[PDB]
Amino acid sequence: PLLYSTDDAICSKANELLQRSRQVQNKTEKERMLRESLKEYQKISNQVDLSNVCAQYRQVRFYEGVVELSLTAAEKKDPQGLGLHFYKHGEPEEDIVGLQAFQERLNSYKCITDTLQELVNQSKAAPQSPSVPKKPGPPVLSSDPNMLSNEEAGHHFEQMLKLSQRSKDELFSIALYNWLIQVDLADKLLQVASPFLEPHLVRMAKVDQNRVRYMDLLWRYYEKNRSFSNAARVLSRLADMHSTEISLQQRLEYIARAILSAKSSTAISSIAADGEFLHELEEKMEVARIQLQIQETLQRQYSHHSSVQDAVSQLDSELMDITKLYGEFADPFKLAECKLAIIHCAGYSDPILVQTLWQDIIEKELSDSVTLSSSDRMHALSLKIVLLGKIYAGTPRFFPLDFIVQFLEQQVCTLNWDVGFVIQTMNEIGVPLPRLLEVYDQLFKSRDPFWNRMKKPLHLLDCIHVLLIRYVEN
Repeated sequence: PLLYSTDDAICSKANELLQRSRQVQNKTEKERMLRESLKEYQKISNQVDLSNVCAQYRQVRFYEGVVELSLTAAEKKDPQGLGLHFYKHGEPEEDIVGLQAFQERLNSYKCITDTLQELVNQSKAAPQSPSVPKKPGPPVLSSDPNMLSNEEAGHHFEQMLKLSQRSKDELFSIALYNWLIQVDLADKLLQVASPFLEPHLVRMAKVDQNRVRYMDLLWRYYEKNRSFSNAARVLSRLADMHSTEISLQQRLEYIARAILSAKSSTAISSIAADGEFLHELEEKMEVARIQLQIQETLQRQYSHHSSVQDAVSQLDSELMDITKLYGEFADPFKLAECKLAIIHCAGYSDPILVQTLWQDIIEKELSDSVTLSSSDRMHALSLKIVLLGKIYAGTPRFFPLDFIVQFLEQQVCTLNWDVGFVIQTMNEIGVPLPRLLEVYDQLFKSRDPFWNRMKKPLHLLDCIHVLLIRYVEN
C-alpha cells in the first residue's frame, strides 16, 4: 500500500548476512569493505532487534558489527549521557516510570548469554557427528581450511577481548556485561582491572541483599590490591555487624585470623580504626567463644533435649546484642558461671556483686558435680575454675582472694580432702600468693566459720614448707 521504509534497523543487516553467507565471507573476503558498508550502507541498521536477523548474525563470527552498532545504539538510547547516571543515580525504579528503558538492555543481556552459549558451542557434528534437526545458534564446522585457520573462534576471542581492553569509552565494557559476567565461563571482567571496577564494587556492597550474591567476590574483587593484612576493612562493609552472634563461623574466622593476629606489630596504620577495632573484636572473640560454650552445653543437654520452648524467647528478641544479656539474663539452664565470667569479660565493680557471683558459681558447680562430677567434687571444681582462669587473663583488681577464699574454705569444710590438694587447685588457678598469705592471716583472726575445724594446720604448714623450698607456688 505504498509502504516504504527509508532507513531500516534490521532488514538491511538481514539481507547483508544473507549476502555474507552467499557472497562475502567476513574473515576472508572484503573485511574492510564490510566494516565500511556496516557503518555507511548499514548505518540505518544501527539498533538491531534481537530476532531472526540476529540469529543469522550469530552463525558468522564477526563482532566489530556488534560493538560499533551497539555504540550507535547507545547513541540512539542515551542521547546525551542518559546511560551514565542510569546506574550512577541508583535504584529509583520503584514506579511505572523507573522500569522503562530497561527494555532491550535486559534483552541484550539475556541475548548475550544466549549468544555466548550458541557461539561457544559446536555444530551438530561436532558434539555429534551425525546431524538430526539442527538447533539454531551453534556454528557449523565443515570444509574448514586445510591450515589450522579453521579455528577462527580463538582469534575471535582475542579480538573481542581487545575490544574489552581497548575502547574510547566504557560503553561496551561496563554496560553490556550484566548477564554475561554473572553467568558461566566469563573471564573478561576478572582479567580487566578498570579504575571503575572498584566504585561499582563498593556500590554493590552497600546493599546487603545485593552484596550476598557477590559476597565471596565482593571481598576479593572489590580490592585490586592483595589487601595482604586487612582486618576490619571489609568488616565495616560486612553486614549485620555479626561478630558474636552465630558462632558456627565467627570462631572459624577468629582462629583463621588469630593464628596470624599481630598486636603491636604495626601492620596497619590506623590503630584507632583497625587496631582499636580489632581489639574490640578480640574482646568479642572471647565473648563468642564463651557464649558458644554456653550454647554447646545447652544444645547437647540430655536433661534439656530439644530446646524448642526456651531459646527463642532470647534469640528472637536479641540474638546477641550484648554479652551480659545472655551472660546474666538469657540462660534458663540457670548458669551463674556465665554471669561472673561476663562480669570479668564486661567489667563490673561491686564487692558485693563480685562476691555474690562467686557464691553463685561455687554453688552451681557443687550442685552440678553432685549430679555429675568426674571424680571428686573438688576435682570438677578445679576443672571449671582452670577453664575460667585460662580464658580470662587475670586482672589484679578483678581477682581478689578475699572473695574466693571463704568459699574455698567452705568446700574444704564440706568435702574432706587432702589439705595439699585444695591448695593445689587454688595454686594451679594462678591465685596471687602474697594475697594468699594476706587473706589467710586476716581470715584466721576471730576463727571465722570457714576456717573452723583446723584441717590445714595439721600438716598443711609443713607440706607447703617443703613444697615451697623445692618449688615456687606449691
